[PDB]
Amino acid sequence: LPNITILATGGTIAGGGDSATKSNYTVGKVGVENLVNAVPQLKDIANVKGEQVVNIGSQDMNDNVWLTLAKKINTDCDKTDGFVITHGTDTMEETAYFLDLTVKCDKPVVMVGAMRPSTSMSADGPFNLYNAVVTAADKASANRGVLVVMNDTVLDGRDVTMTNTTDVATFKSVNYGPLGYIHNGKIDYQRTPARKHTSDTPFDVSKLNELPKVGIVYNYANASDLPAKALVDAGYDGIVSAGVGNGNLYKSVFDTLATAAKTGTAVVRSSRVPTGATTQDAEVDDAKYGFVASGTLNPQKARVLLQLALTQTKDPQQIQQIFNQY
Amino acid sequence: HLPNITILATGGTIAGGGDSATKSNYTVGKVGVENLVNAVPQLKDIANVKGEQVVNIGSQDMNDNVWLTLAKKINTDCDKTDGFVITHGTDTMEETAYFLDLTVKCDKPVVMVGAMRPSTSMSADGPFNLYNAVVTAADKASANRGVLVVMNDTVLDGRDVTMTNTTDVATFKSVNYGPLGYIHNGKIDYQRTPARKHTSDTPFDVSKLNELPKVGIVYNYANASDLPAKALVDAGYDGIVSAGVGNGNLYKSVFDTLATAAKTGTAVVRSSRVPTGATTQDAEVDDAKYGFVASGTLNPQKARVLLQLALTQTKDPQQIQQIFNQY
Amino acid sequence: LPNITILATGGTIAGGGDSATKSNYTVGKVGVENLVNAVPQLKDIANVKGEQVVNIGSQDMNDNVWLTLAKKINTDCDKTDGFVITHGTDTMEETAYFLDLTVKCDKPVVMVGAMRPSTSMSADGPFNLYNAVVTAADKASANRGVLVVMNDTVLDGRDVTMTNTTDVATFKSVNYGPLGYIHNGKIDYQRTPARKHTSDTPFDVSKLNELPKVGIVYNYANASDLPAKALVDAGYDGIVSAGVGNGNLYKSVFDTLATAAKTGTAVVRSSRVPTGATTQDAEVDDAKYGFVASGTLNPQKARVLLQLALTQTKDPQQIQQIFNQY
Amino acid sequence: HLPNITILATGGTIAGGGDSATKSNYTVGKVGVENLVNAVPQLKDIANVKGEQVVNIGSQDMNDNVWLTLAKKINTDCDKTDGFVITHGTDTMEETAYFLDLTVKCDKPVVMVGAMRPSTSMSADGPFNLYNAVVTAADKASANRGVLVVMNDTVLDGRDVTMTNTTDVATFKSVNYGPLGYIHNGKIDYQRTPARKHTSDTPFDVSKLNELPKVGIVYNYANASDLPAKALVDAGYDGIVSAGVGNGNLYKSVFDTLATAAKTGTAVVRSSRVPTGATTQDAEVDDAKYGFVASGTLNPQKARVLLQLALTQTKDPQQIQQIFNQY
Repeated sequence: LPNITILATGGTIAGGGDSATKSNYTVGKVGVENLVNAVPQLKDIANVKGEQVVNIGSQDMNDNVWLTLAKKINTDCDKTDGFVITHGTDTMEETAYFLDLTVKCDKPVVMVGAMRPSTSMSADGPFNLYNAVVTAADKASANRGVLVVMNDTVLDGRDVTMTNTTDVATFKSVNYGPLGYIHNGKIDYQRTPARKHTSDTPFDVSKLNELPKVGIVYNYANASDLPAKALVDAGYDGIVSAGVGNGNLYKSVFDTLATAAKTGTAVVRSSRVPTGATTQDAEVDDAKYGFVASGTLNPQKARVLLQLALTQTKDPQQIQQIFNQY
Repeated sequence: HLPNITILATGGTIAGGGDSATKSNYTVGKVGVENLVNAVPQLKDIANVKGEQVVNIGSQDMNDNVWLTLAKKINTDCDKTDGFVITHGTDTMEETAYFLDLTVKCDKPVVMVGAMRPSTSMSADGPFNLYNAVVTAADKASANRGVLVVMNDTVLDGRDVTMTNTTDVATFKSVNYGPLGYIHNGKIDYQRTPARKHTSDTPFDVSKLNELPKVGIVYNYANASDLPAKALVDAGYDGIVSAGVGNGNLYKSVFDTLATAAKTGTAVVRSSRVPTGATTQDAEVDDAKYGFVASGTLNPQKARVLLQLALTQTKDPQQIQQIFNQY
Repeated sequence: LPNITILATGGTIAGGGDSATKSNYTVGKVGVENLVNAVPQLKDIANVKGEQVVNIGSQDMNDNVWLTLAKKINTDCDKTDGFVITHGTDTMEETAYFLDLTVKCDKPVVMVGAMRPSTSMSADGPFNLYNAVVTAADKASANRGVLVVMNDTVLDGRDVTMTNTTDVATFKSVNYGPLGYIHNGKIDYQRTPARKHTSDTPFDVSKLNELPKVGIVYNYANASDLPAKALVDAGYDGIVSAGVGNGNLYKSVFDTLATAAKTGTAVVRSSRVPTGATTQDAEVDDAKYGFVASGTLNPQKARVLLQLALTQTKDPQQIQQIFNQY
Repeated sequence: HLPNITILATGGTIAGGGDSATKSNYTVGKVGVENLVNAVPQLKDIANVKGEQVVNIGSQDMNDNVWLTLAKKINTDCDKTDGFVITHGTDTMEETAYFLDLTVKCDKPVVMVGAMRPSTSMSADGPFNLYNAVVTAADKASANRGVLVVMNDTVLDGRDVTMTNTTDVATFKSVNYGPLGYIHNGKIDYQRTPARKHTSDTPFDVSKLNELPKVGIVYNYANASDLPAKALVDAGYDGIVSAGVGNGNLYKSVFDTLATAAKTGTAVVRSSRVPTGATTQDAEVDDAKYGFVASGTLNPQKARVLLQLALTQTKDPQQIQQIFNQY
């Protein structure tokens, strides 16, 4: 049996309600030890070692946790055959993409969560954990980048996102589809992500204890410029725009971000629309404003890649080339 | 013997052009309503069409003043026509549609339409979209359904309709509760109507209003700044909508700022950046303890529309939560 | 607390394998009392009684069980406040539509199953059954036709279909959307079906012991006319065509069906395409041939309505009017 | 300095038309490949296009003869051109695409295209679909991805592509594993390629083949007749595909007819009427005991293509299962 390390961070998968009958819950109260021997069947497919990194709801995920995870994985790579990270669902898709760019281990790294409390009727977390361990154990999972395993599906860390606030089936790679499906402890892989990931990216966080400051502003009818201005006034390194339609900006936001970009703030146009690329060549002259188009990266994904691009360059053309390769 | 249909034009890519039929480049102010209407001569087989230019903007620059002008016009002119079609940019068409759905007192058909391809592009979607919009507005079965959006041969209620994709001609969907009807051969089979209260069944009356309460939206993500939320509180915003993570959760620092603002009277609505599903009561956030409101299926930009209108009526969070359960 | 009757028919919800972590299972050997006390929380929301009607896999569902179920619901309507029917997934969409057309009882009738057997890790059956009893107990559920409740969702019996072979979230109302979502035992209903159902249909099976014979033929490139001919030779009352695209037929199948319709066989054009109407006024002049256009009914749903239509009329124009109203 | 691109025309609504732009009615494959081309002058900006008419039929009448003809012509003319577009009806485009995906030995781009609206209708999709199909066939990056379908600005692999909606312009989706890339402003960002073996990586050779093994499809449902199954068996079909219920299950009487056929030599594949997901092994059916093959993600019309070609190599059920695990 392969050795698999579980790195725990908290989440609904470690968290419970007063009741199985009721929807209410508190996040990340169970330790990884307790999580693992609640699924005795993991012992049939791996030798599982648990380590607790942090124990938070993922709605409070942060750069320090990210840097701890990436360095822990890169250091401990030769000690184990694969990793599974137990994590809250709310921001699993951001951590997954961060790790997808910063992990240099080409062994399987699999993230997993639960949409129901571990005390709830028909709790999803047990079988999710089991399938995550199946994926991390499968020799075919290597060299695919950092993965998310939810609802019997293996999803790439770059495309995966949430489709629904509560559904057990919420995690989907909404633009390019999944990599494979898990049935009876076996995976039929038919896809791998063509974007460069893991050991094929320049991003190296081994000596970083903080990341560039990147905030996200929303566009909508009558949008205030005050959020954008607040990030500019604090000296943020970059701003991501959650654009309306194909990455478009409300006029007051457009003005503020055009000004910021002139003074060297990196600006990435993404979209609040859940699927499709924010393209070049549409209504915005990105060349002229010094903006970057996010492509299929949603706002929170574009934040991950922009924070990391800014560790290598402040140059908008070079950042755009980063957004075309990773 | 054909219905009288008014077109209220606001601009949008439907009225927009670039220099090549086969390059994506375009701008939005290009074609007036007269020229828009005359380019689809098949309209005169189904309706007597009159066109009025209300504004001419990209809907990325839609704003409270345009909403108020459109509601008051539709309400004032209800008796002069059999139905209304509004040409509009796609980017914020879902927000305008919900604003009209809550403030229009006319129960004749109001249908919104736009185009995901410019008028000059090969296989331009705007002509057939506008034709189907006029079909919808002329169908007496369209009445009493609220304000509608018609795109890609589908009839969508103004509450649930939203964009699913940045560029796809099929992007407009009612992602939580489905469409009202599909259009085939100029006929509609309706199998649904929205249960939530709309148009003449709301208390929202903008007839005397010249501005709306100030509501901002803040995004949640890992390591989110509280600076956007703090800037809105410092500017005296009447309400703030949180685009939460998962089931409407907030990053700790955002949470701390909004819990403080709610104590001082700021209306706070928790919604979700996740494109489908309710932001529910009775999950991780004790809304009754902080004075917060859960948005239900209303996404952040929709939640903004209803909160602005709620704040014309009340400042009490229990009353705003009741509005969010009924409209 | 309301009185809820569980009419059990078998299915995966009552199905079991040899391991929590192997996909193998069988149906048809586990009784309703086992399901009811796998969900002790039911006692918090209802006074439940279980009756075993049959114990089958729904792949073997048939006209006799349909007739049994409609009669029993219609007969026992006064004895309870609502019904839940436990049922296999595979043909749940057929039974739900039959009962939507034939039940005259004014109380909630809710169907439920499970995509994982009762023995699996993270079995979906217990919370589905709890949510189905919440649904049947909800006064707001009345007057909405026969319902299916799967994965925290209330689906109408006409539109509901399977979208995926294995996904717990497979059940969707793919053309018109769900009626309501369930969270913390509460439903927010925002829709009701416009098509006529239950006590508003002329279908009455109270004394029928069989149903007219209606079979389904599939269309594809180089399709054999031998399936269609085998139904015609056997004197079938009706044939449903799973059409290509918008209800189209391969030349040989069309010829066999145009002939059958001239002898008085009823022919409904439906589509193998899983969403969208088979329309009138496309490539097939239905009036010229004596054919009926299924609208949004998929082939197996079209068979349900065609069987019931033939209990009243053999007339093509009258059958089309039934396909326009139910 | 432009690629040479060959258009092979087969008919389909992308060629012919209704009496009207306003009305839904139409007749299929009445325009020659030549109308098609001249109808899109911008093709000359991106390629040197030459058209040949192979057949001129509605794709609801696609057949084994057209498949053989197409595969042989593409394998013959591979050396003469830089890539192929095939204009085809929508209705069975997904079966011809998998067929060519398994039989074409040319690793130059082969892209299939159609139109969900008649050539004569308002906002016809056929022109820009054809532009995009030519863009795909011209893009050096499209080589070695197997046979493609290009519809609604999306590049789809031949194996997974299928119809999702009877009439929507956006009906074509790779419903299990997603598209290979999206087309904007005439450029494609490929992020995927299919891992299943195709074109020159398959043993299927139709070059000397004037017919295919007989494979029929049977439908399952509540109270399913065994008479369709019995009929194909009586006619000594080489293969039967079951469109099963749920995860490839069969009605008792169909099960028993197909069990009996498999024990005497007939190749039996369980597929599913359910539009997504695999028909798996190790569910309710002991496939090894009955001599059945599980179709995986192949829907019944797709499973028929693969079973016919497998039967040109082998009759052995464990060998057909190996082909169903590999292509």
